[PDB]
Amino acid sequence: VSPKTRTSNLKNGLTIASESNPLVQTATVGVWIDAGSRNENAYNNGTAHFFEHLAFKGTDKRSQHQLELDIENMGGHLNAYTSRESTVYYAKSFKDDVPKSVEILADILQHSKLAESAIDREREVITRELEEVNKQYEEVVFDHLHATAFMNQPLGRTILGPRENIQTITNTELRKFITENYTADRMVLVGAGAVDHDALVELAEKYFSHLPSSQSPVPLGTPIPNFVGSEVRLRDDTMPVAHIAIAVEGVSWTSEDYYTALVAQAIIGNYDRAVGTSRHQGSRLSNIVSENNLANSFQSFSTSYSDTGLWGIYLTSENTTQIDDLVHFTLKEWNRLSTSVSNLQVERAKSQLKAGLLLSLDGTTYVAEDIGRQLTTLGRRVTPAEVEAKLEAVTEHDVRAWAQKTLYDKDIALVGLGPIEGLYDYNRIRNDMSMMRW
Amino acid sequence: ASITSVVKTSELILKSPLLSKIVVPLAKTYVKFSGYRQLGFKMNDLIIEETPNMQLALRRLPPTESYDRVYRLIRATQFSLSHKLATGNDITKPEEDDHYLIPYILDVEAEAFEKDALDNLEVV
Amino acid sequence: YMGWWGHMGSPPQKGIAGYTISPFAARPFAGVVHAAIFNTFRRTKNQALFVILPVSFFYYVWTQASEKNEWLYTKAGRHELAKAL
Amino acid sequence: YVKKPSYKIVPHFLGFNIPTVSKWIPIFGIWGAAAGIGALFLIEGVPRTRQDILSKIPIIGEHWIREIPASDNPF
Amino acid sequence: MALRKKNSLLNMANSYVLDSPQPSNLNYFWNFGSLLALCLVIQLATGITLAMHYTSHASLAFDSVEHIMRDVNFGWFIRYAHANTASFFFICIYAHMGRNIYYGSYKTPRVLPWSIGVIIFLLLIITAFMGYVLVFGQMSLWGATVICNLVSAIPWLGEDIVHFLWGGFSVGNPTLQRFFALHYLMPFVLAVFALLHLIALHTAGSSNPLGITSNVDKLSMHPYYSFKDLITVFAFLLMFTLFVFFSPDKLGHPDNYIPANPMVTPASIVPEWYLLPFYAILRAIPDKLGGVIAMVAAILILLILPIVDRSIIRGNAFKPISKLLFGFFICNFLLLGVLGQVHIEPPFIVLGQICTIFYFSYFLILLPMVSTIENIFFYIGSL
Amino acid sequence: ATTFYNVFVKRNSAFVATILASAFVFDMTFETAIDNFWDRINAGKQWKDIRHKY
Ligand code: HEM
Ligand code: HEM
Ligand SMILES: CCCCCCCCCCCCO[C@@H]1O[C@H](CO)[C@@H](O[C@H]2O[C@H](CO)[C@@H](O)[C@H](O)[C@H]2O)[C@H](O)[C@H]1O
Repeated sequence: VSPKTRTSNLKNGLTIASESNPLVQTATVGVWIDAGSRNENAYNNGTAHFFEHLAFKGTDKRSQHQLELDIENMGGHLNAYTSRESTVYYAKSFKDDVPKSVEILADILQHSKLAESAIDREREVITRELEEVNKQYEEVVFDHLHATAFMNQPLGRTILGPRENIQTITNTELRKFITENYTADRMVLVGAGAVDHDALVELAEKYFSHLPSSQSPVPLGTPIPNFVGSEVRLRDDTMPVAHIAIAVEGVSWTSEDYYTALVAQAIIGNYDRAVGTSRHQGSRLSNIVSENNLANSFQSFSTSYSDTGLWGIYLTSENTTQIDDLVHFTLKEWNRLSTSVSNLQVERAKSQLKAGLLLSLDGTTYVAEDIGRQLTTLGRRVTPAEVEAKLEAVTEHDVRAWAQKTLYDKDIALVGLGPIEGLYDYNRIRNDMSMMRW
Repeated sequence: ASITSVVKTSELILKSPLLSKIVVPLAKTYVKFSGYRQLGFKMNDLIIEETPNMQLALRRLPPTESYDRVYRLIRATQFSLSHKLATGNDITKPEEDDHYLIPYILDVEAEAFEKDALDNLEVV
Repeated sequence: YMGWWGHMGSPPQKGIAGYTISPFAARPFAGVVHAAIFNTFRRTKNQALFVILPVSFFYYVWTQASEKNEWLYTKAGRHELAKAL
Repeated sequence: YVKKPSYKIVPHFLGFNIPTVSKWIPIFGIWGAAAGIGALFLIEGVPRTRQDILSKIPIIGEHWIREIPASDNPF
Repeated sequence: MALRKKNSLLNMANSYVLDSPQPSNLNYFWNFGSLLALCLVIQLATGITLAMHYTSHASLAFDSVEHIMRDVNFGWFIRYAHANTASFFFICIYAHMGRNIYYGSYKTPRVLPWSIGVIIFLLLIITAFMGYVLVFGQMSLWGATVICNLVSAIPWLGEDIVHFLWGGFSVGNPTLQRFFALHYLMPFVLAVFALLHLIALHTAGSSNPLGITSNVDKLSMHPYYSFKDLITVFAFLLMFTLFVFFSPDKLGHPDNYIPANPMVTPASIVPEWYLLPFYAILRAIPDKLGGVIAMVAAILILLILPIVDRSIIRGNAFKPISKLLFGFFICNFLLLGVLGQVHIEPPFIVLGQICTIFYFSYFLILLPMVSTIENIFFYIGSL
Repeated sequence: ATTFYNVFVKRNSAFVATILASAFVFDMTFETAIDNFWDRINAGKQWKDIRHKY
């Protein structure tokens, strides 16, 4: 039984949420913000990611160099990431170095210099990042997958933004973004590990009390996405491994089908030829793929956003002549979520998930990420008891019903990268989304 | 039928004293009249191998056993086309008729049958 | 299950040396007399029971059936025929 | 504390089990209807089909009760 | 690369008749395949020639066959060749199926060529039955009558279907003309299936009499089996010659030299000799519909050999008990043939039923039992 | 309209059943409708129109 997640508010509306673990000696405090790339328009797309690079380039008090030294002297580190709907800034430290870290975080968020000289310096750093993500194939595939699934919509935009915006982002636009978006009612100060809740609330009253509140305070995790069945092929015959993602419109965080979608995802599961145990996994697709060497790996995913999601699978394969088989068999396994799944598969996947949702939470950073994510998407931390009850409520009938409404005969977004000559055209892929025998 | 089935049934017979007393002598004469030994085959050389399970078992044979099996098949094929029988050292003596393959196929099948069972398990 | 020349799907072979001679170097009918007599006798002797048993049984059955049938349609077989119908 | 995972093996044959097959029972039903409708449709022209099946259907059945007037039938 | 391998069309020929890798120990029973191809070619050549002289109209059919016999140059030979080769076709097809049953050619991985083969066998029967009707002698007509009336057994629609086959109320001109057209066509359908079962076989390659793999020791189809096939071709042609030239009517029924007469029913209506075992199976069942189902089942039951043979060993060369059972099965099949042509009289009535029971019990009881037992005897026997 | 899709289109067994039943209905009604149309455009010309005299 995990210790209770304590939650308090400030006057401005900043949420403070903490989960203490007196077994560890390190703590992760940070700020989860319900804001990300999605909050930009097309002209300032890239701002959020730009800011993340400039948050560390010095404040009104500490210069870039002083900042470096201050964190080095703490002992731990700081880390940040911006996604489409969420921005996170956290600091991992020692138990008694938490007051220093909260102070540094408060400083870099509220009182950042954003000096023209530093904007101009980062403008090249970020321009060079455009030509080096090119190597991270998984991210290339998923960025194109969002681009196509949510064609010309806010979720479809990249995080880095187009080259053109990087050259034209001013300190004015940066200032305006963090003034409009980084408001107290959209932020959660999270602490996990060796933190006292009451100590953390005091530190929040000391550092984050003069945060702006938004004009119209909506609750945390408040949102129109119109998925486009589509494909991007980025054929590259010189690449040895093909990477393919296939996705349908998935479920939002607050969907009633959120757990049903997770169970369905677990029925297909993951596979990796590099892991020893994978050849023995229960998943039907895992068996087909391992016996036939159709793939190096596959990873089912169910990504959620505030108002939509993608649910699908990401496949990697060197077997370039049998990609057709790999995709064929994959989509026919999805068909079986609609036609065939029984309590056997559903109960197996529920068992796997009942543990899986808890096993992910290892160290303090994972716990902090869990508290932060849940608070900024649902407005509360869901207790393991509630999670266990919601999973238990998923029946075979629910999985079939969900698949028949979500997957069966539905448009897909499909991205192929690499030697994908063998991947058939959109129609033949989409034709595998139903079974004529059923 | 599966080698597993054949082996299990045979073990049921060899257990029962009565059954073995009447079956063992019959089976020995059967094998003598079968006459595969007259072409220099071992019993296991005759087992149908065009199944995925048996292909796997054959791949698992130690190199030496494998090379000798190939020789016995080639030699037997040559006796067959010549309409001759083995003579002398080419005839399989009863002591040389070892079940070299049975352990490998039993292991292959054991895993394939476990796989079938486990594909049908129901969380209680 | 079968490949083609060069990848036929044999398990690896090693250690067998095969020898043969030209068809022009060999007498095609060498030892034909011995084979035609001794080899054919051997092969025939070893298979004779599997042919004799079923042939003899079914010929006996047919012989009994045909003889009874013939006899039933004589004068002598009038009564037995009347009962059989 | 749990010592052993708790499961049984359901009876199966050629990789089919009763939970799976029972999900497909309705589908065989519909395909059987499709085959029935299709078969009957193909032999709707057969005079026996009209006489014995189609003319007995209520309301609709009069569609298949058609007589050639005796004056216009050479045979 | 050599032309025969480079060029797509030549390479298909090459793959089947020249470089095709064969087991090096095929015995003479592997020669029936090619003899059946030779029969098929002779039937096509003679049949197409007969078609140039035959008239399908019932008022002229029988006479057109007499015209072929008497007036057309070598007509006698072409007609007798066609009629006798029909018999040889069945001898070779039974031999070929016999080879396949004895040597377990129906087992995995050759279930598909076996199963297509069972269809070829049905098509051969239909082809040969229709061809027989085309003479329009007494046996032609009465055979057609009896055999087409079996369809009357189909419940509810049977009668209607028979009149549809006949194109009328009895076997007559419409039937004869449609049988001509179909008899011409069916051999082409048969050739397609023959080719399909070969293509299906080519994945596994031929079985061999030991029932072990031949992957270890292959021989090119040519020249070795080319020249071996010539021996049986000349043996076949010698047997062909003795029938066609010296006893052309030995295998025929005299009643077929009397013109069809729908009034007079011939003394005994028997089918051609090669259909006689199925005819005996039909007579064994007293029920009309039962008899038809049994007759059809006697052919379609071949399709279950892959299932009911439980042996871990392919074929009978090494299985003494299976060999004895096979011997009895074959002799029973010949007894059925003989009972097909006797009169329906005691004691052949009861005998026919017992032979029919033995025929089916081979597939359903004995082969499954015997094959299970021999599995055990090989294992215990070699411990 | 979801409901219509779900019932008659989603399962192919159902969709093929629906297509064949519709083909049956079409076949019967089209036959009757053409019969009537053909009789109207060829009025007083056909045997059925003059038969009554005899
Ligand atoms: C027109 C009739 C047919 C022709 C021309 C034909 C021809 C052939 C040929 C040329 C082969 C390869 C060589 C051989 O094994 O003899 C073959 C193999 C085979 N045929 Fe046929 N066939 C015919 C009918 C049938 C029938 C009726 C069956 C089965 C009921 C059958 C089953 C097979 C099988 C199973 C093989 C593989 C046997 C093996 O090589 O082990 N065929 N056929
Ligand atoms: C598998 C191939 C064939 C078989 C088994 C076969 C069998 C027969 C049989 C059994 C008859 C009765 C023969 C008689 O007693 O006179 C016959 C007659 C006939 N067949 Fe075929 N036939 C075959 C192919 C063909 C083909 C391809 C033609 C092309 C038209 C053809 C044309 C004829 C004709 C015209 C007759 C009637 C003349 C006659 O009886 O000789 N046949 N056939
Ligand atoms: C029997 C009469 C002669 C005509 C040939 C019979 C017609 C049927 C041929 C068409 C069927 C397809 O036949 C198929 O073709 C290809 C190439 O030709 C063969 O392919 C085989 O040979 C070629 C080279 O010889 C290789 O590239 C290949 O690895 C091997 O599998 C198949 O094993 C055969 O199944």
